[PDB]
Amino acid sequence: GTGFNKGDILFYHREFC
Amino acid sequence: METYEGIIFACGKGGLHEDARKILQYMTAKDVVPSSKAYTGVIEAFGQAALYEEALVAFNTMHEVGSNPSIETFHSLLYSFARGGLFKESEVILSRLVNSGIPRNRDTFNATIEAYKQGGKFEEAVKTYVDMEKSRCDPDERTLEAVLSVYSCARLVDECREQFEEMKASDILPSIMCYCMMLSVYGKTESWDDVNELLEEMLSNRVSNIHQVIGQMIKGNYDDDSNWQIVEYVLDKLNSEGCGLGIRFYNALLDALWWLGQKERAARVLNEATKRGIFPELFRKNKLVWSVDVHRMSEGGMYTALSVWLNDLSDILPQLAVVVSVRGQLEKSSAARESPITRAAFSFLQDHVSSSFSFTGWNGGRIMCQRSQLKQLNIVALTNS
Repeated sequence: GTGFNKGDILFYHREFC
Repeated sequence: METYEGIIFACGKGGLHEDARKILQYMTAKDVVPSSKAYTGVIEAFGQAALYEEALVAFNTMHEVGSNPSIETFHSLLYSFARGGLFKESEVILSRLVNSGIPRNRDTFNATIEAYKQGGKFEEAVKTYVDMEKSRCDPDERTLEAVLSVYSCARLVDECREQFEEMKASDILPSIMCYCMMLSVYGKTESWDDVNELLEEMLSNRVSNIHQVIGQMIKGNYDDDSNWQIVEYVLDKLNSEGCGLGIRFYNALLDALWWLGQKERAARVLNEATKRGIFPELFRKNKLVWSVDVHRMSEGGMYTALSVWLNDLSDILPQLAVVVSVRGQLEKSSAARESPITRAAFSFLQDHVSSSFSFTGWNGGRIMCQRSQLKQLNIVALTNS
């Protein structure tokens, strides 16, 4: 039954502007 | 740790960006997390050679490794941005400081002063001076030197000599600066009597040796092969406090020499400064671009550099000969079009090599000359008064 078959870049690097 | 910081600080003081970069890569290759002081040192090293993008990249990497910025990092950032006239970056960093809550010392105020001075914003410079006096703290010699330079640049003789007589009353042994741009401003209006009356006291200079040597050589008494050696040793001795002081010393000397009729002497001073290490961005020679950078120079320093750049062009072909009048955020705007640096360079080129050096249709702070206009091109007469 139901038991069958076992059931960070890009940051701190932005454009300064 | 100590060795890395010492080497990096020495390179930053001496303007050795390449050595600091090599040390940074070598020490990062050994799984060593850099400290804030070493990062500040490499950032200020990059700013000496006007490599703003590398300094900004290092500053951005500073936060990535967890190294928070310090007061020295901000001081280096403002000084580097002020040397180049990038006042937009100056106010951006000022806003960063104001939102970070760190108090502003004399360094921030005077860095802003010369940032607006190099950018030509005299009115904002004096406004920031009056704001500096409004709040607190006592200006040092650097602040009054910067205001004397900005007064001399903006055709203000009277305030210049007022500040001169006010500052020399403190018994402070007035430096090479004051004398240099005083000769410059007196040569602006052909004040030969004032120039001579300053030189009479200048020549003796019983106290110091540097003033005596420079005062002797400006008049032409040290132009001989044996008599230029004293100037060369004094220049070598002066090349120990750092490129930050060297650039200012050469700027003042070049302005004085150009504005006193000593064009050949100014050219030779610029030539000996180039081999020293000061103004490393001055000249670029390759098959593509033949460039001269003047955004960190004064009006006098620009004219001497342009004079020797034009002469070298006529000797010889690059696809383009360009003049970097304004470098920074101002390029992508019409503000750099009106800037004193840009208009001065354009007028100099217009009256010297006719209508050949045109503007750029894409950049607001560059003077352009295609190879075709180079094909149809001693141009500037360098003489001693």
